[PDB]
Amino acid sequence: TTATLTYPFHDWSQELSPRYAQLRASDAPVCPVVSEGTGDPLWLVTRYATAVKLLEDSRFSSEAAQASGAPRQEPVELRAPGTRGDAIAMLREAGLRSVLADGLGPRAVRRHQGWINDLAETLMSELASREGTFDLAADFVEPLSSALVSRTLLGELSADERDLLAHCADTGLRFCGVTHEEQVHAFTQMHEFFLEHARRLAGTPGEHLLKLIAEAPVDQGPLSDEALAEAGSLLVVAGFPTSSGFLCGALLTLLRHPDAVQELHAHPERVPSAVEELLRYTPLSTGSVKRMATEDLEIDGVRIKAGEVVMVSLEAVNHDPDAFEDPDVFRPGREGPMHFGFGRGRHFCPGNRLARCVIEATVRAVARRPGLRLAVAPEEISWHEGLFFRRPRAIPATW
Ligand code: HEM
Ligand SMILES: O=C1N[C@@H](Cc2c[nH]c3ccccc23)C(=O)N2CCC[C@@H]12
Ligand SMILES: O=C1N[C@@H](Cc2c[nH]c3ccccc23)C(=O)N2CCC[C@@H]12
Repeated sequence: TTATLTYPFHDWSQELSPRYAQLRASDAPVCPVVSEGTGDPLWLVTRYATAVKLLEDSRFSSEAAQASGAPRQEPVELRAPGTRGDAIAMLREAGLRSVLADGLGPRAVRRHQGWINDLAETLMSELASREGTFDLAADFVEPLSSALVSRTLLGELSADERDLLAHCADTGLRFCGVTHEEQVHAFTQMHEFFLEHARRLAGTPGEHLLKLIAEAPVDQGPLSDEALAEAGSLLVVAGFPTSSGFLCGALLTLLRHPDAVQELHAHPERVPSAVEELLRYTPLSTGSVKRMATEDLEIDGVRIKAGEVVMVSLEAVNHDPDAFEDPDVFRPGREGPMHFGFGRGRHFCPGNRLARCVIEATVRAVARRPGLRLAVAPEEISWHEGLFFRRPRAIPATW
């Protein structure tokens, strides 16, 4: 341990590291840190106003910060050895410029919102018939996110396939708790799974994104097997632990705020505003979005050299009191500036409409059912240690 902070801050539960607020209030708008996993130098931004400037500046490149050899917070590269790890660009190069936005945008959500809301209701109606303590993680979030992944993303996976992909995601998308080789092997297993099965999965009936990608028109040649497999890996890493982690976290927020839930029960028209406040208030990533300077530049007076990587903690910015009065209060009626739960600028979450859809269905399922409560104190919830995307092991609950 030295005088420069190592990153990340080990805040694996919903309790955000106090270090973020300390850095926000310091005199440095951009703070040098060192990656615990690699020893690489990095910059860290925690103020909302600085983050807006960073994430809207085209001279900072997200893709450059994903390339092999970039200074990085993650201990192992987020790609199988020998692969590009460049899924969005490979789809763009094949001529599939829009298929991601097409399969996740408003028209796609209109196709899926019915069964998603019906399934949220079916799952919660089943819990309403249960005795004693039930687990919202295993018996609500798991089946709902599994259906999302199968029906909207990958196709009809078997339970063995789903468990394999979920294990790969949890093992690879981690700062600690597993060996280096275990993490590299997780990325290899996932890629080889999609080299073997992506064509078959894209051919199963439905409208899942993997099928849309495999069946889409292309400029020049047919989409390569490597590219389709890279698409499968992207959909897993971007859609699976994010959705499962966020839905678990959002449930915990709701259970810890019964007054807010009672309000949503009385005023269902307020549910969309509650979804937005959950995206601000509920922490998800334990790391940061990041961008590489493509040329020497200045941000809030701090000189960044070409090739250096600047991180923004979305959690830190979402809890910035310069942007959100009483930032650590869950306040669905809040009328603050735009939150950072989906990022900002060019790379704003392309799945944001689908995520909002599933979050809303979950909030409505809870709000319609008075009496749901956490069965244990929030400090007794057990958290998976080191995941990029926070997730509790279980959410014990009763009526
Ligand atoms: C509540 C759930 C989710 C949250 C909170 C979330 C959040 C985010 C955020 C903050 C980013 C920006 C990363 C950056 O700026 O570097 C992002 C990007 C992305 N998200 Fe979402 N996401 C969620 C669900 C999903 C789902 C279900 C999909 C389905 C495919 C998805 C697909 C993507 C992709 C492909 C990107 C990368 C965009 C790029 O790098 O240009 N996300 N997400
Ligand atoms: O599409 C990308 N975008 C960014 C951010 C990101 C979005 N979702 C992620 C999930 C895990 C890690 C990073 C991200 C990224 O770092 N990428 C590495 C793997 C996917 C690729
Ligand atoms: O934890 C991470 N977060 C994403 C960005 C992100 C922040 N919040 C998110 C929410 C959903 C998806 C991506 C993000 C990322 O780029 N990473 C590189 C290595 C660690 C990993």
